[PDB]
Amino acid sequence: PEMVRGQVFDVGPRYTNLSYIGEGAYGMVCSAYDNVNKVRVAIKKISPFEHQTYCQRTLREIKILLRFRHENIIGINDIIRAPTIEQMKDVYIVQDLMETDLYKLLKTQHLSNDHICYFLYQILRGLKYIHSANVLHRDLKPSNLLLNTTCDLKICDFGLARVADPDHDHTGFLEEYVATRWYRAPEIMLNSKGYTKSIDIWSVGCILAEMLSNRPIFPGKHYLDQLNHILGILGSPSQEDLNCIINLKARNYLLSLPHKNKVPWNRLFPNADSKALDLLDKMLTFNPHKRIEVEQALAHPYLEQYYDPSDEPIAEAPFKFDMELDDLPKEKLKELIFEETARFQPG
Amino acid sequence: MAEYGTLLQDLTNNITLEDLEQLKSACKEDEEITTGSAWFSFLESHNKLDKDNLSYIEHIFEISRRPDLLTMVVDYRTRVKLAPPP
Ligand SMILES: Nc1ncnc2c1ncn2[C@@H]1O[C@H](COP(=O)(O)OP(=O)(O)O)[C@@H](O)[C@H]1O
Repeated sequence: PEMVRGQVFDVGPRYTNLSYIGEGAYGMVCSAYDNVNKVRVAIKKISPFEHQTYCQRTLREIKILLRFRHENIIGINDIIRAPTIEQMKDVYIVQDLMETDLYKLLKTQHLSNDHICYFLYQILRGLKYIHSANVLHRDLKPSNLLLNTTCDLKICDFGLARVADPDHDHTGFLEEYVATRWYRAPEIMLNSKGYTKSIDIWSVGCILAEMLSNRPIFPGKHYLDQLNHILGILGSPSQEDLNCIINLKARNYLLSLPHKNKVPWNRLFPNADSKALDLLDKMLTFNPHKRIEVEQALAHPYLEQYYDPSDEPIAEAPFKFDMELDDLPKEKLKELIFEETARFQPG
Repeated sequence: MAEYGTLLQDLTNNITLEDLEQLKSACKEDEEITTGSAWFSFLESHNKLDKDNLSYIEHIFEISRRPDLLTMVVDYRTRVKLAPPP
């Protein structure tokens, strides 16, 4: 069994010459030579199916990624797993090998306005599709946006994605796998339900601000600190801003905090494009109902030169089918994983 | 030692029977029959709560979206090569 860095990486006779890329959210990531397509691919190993929420994380990542066909979303090219369900202790996902991600990129380059614009467009172009499928990503961040030097962007990792349902009660599955909350919408952070598509717009807003200045906008270290960071820039919430908060014990907490003034965007991003900030201001609106929606963002004057509604495709297989209702026996999820992955076996 | 008890009470005075339900749901994978201060002494006797072990309640107060609770824990822990686009 071909193995990388002391770990078993059984990627069959098809995928050979493995190279350790890095440690990911599911486990080890490798590059491999695909002997059928004559190219190097990326392979993610996803292992122990002994924890329920991890099986959840895996099914979402598979099911969603496997029924999406979009230029700006990474696709699954192959899945390797044991022929029998009892033997399936791990699952290998095979994707397009991408040169870098936006986290690594902002870590090295300072981006030109032109580059930012195109990247933002692609994020939103890919998002319009995600949303039209009735899907919430919930984990939009630089490290989840894969590039290669041609400037092609692909949104990745749908393990935390849920079907858009404001009536869904929050379970902490979100914070079980993502502790950093720099890109978390304020209402996610203090409500417990009512999360809408606009949580994803907020994240993109955070990603935009981070492309303009390379520093993250709200880099809070802890829970209460993250809230403080948001009000530190956005200013203390307005009369009706507060009305977005269903959790009265949270609403009172925000009110108990000392007054903070709004920091004008041009004072925070001295030499950023004026069209870029007007868009940002709408993406980083505390009030999730006032906050700009994806389709409207693409139509913003800042993306003037890329906006083409005929080349911005919507989902054909939307998650109306499946409210999805996971959070059930783990042995059943493993079966659903075995099922979803079955269309890649010798048959 | 005894000041941890002072702000165990502070937390118990701020957990209504209904908040208690939202708090035990947040302790998902980790028996139903508990009521208020019985929750703390359950956590304590399962090594999830000490004078020095606050990790878990700090976490549960976040998942339950209770900054008012967590703020009391914090406060009495501080005392104690790119190609051009088209
Ligand atoms: N398609 C890909 N091609 C090349 N490298 C990738 C690809 N996808 C992910 N990686 C790399 O694998 C590692 C982790 O994978 P992943 O878990 O999806 O990132 P994250 O931890 O932010 O969810 C990172 O170093 C990431 O850049």
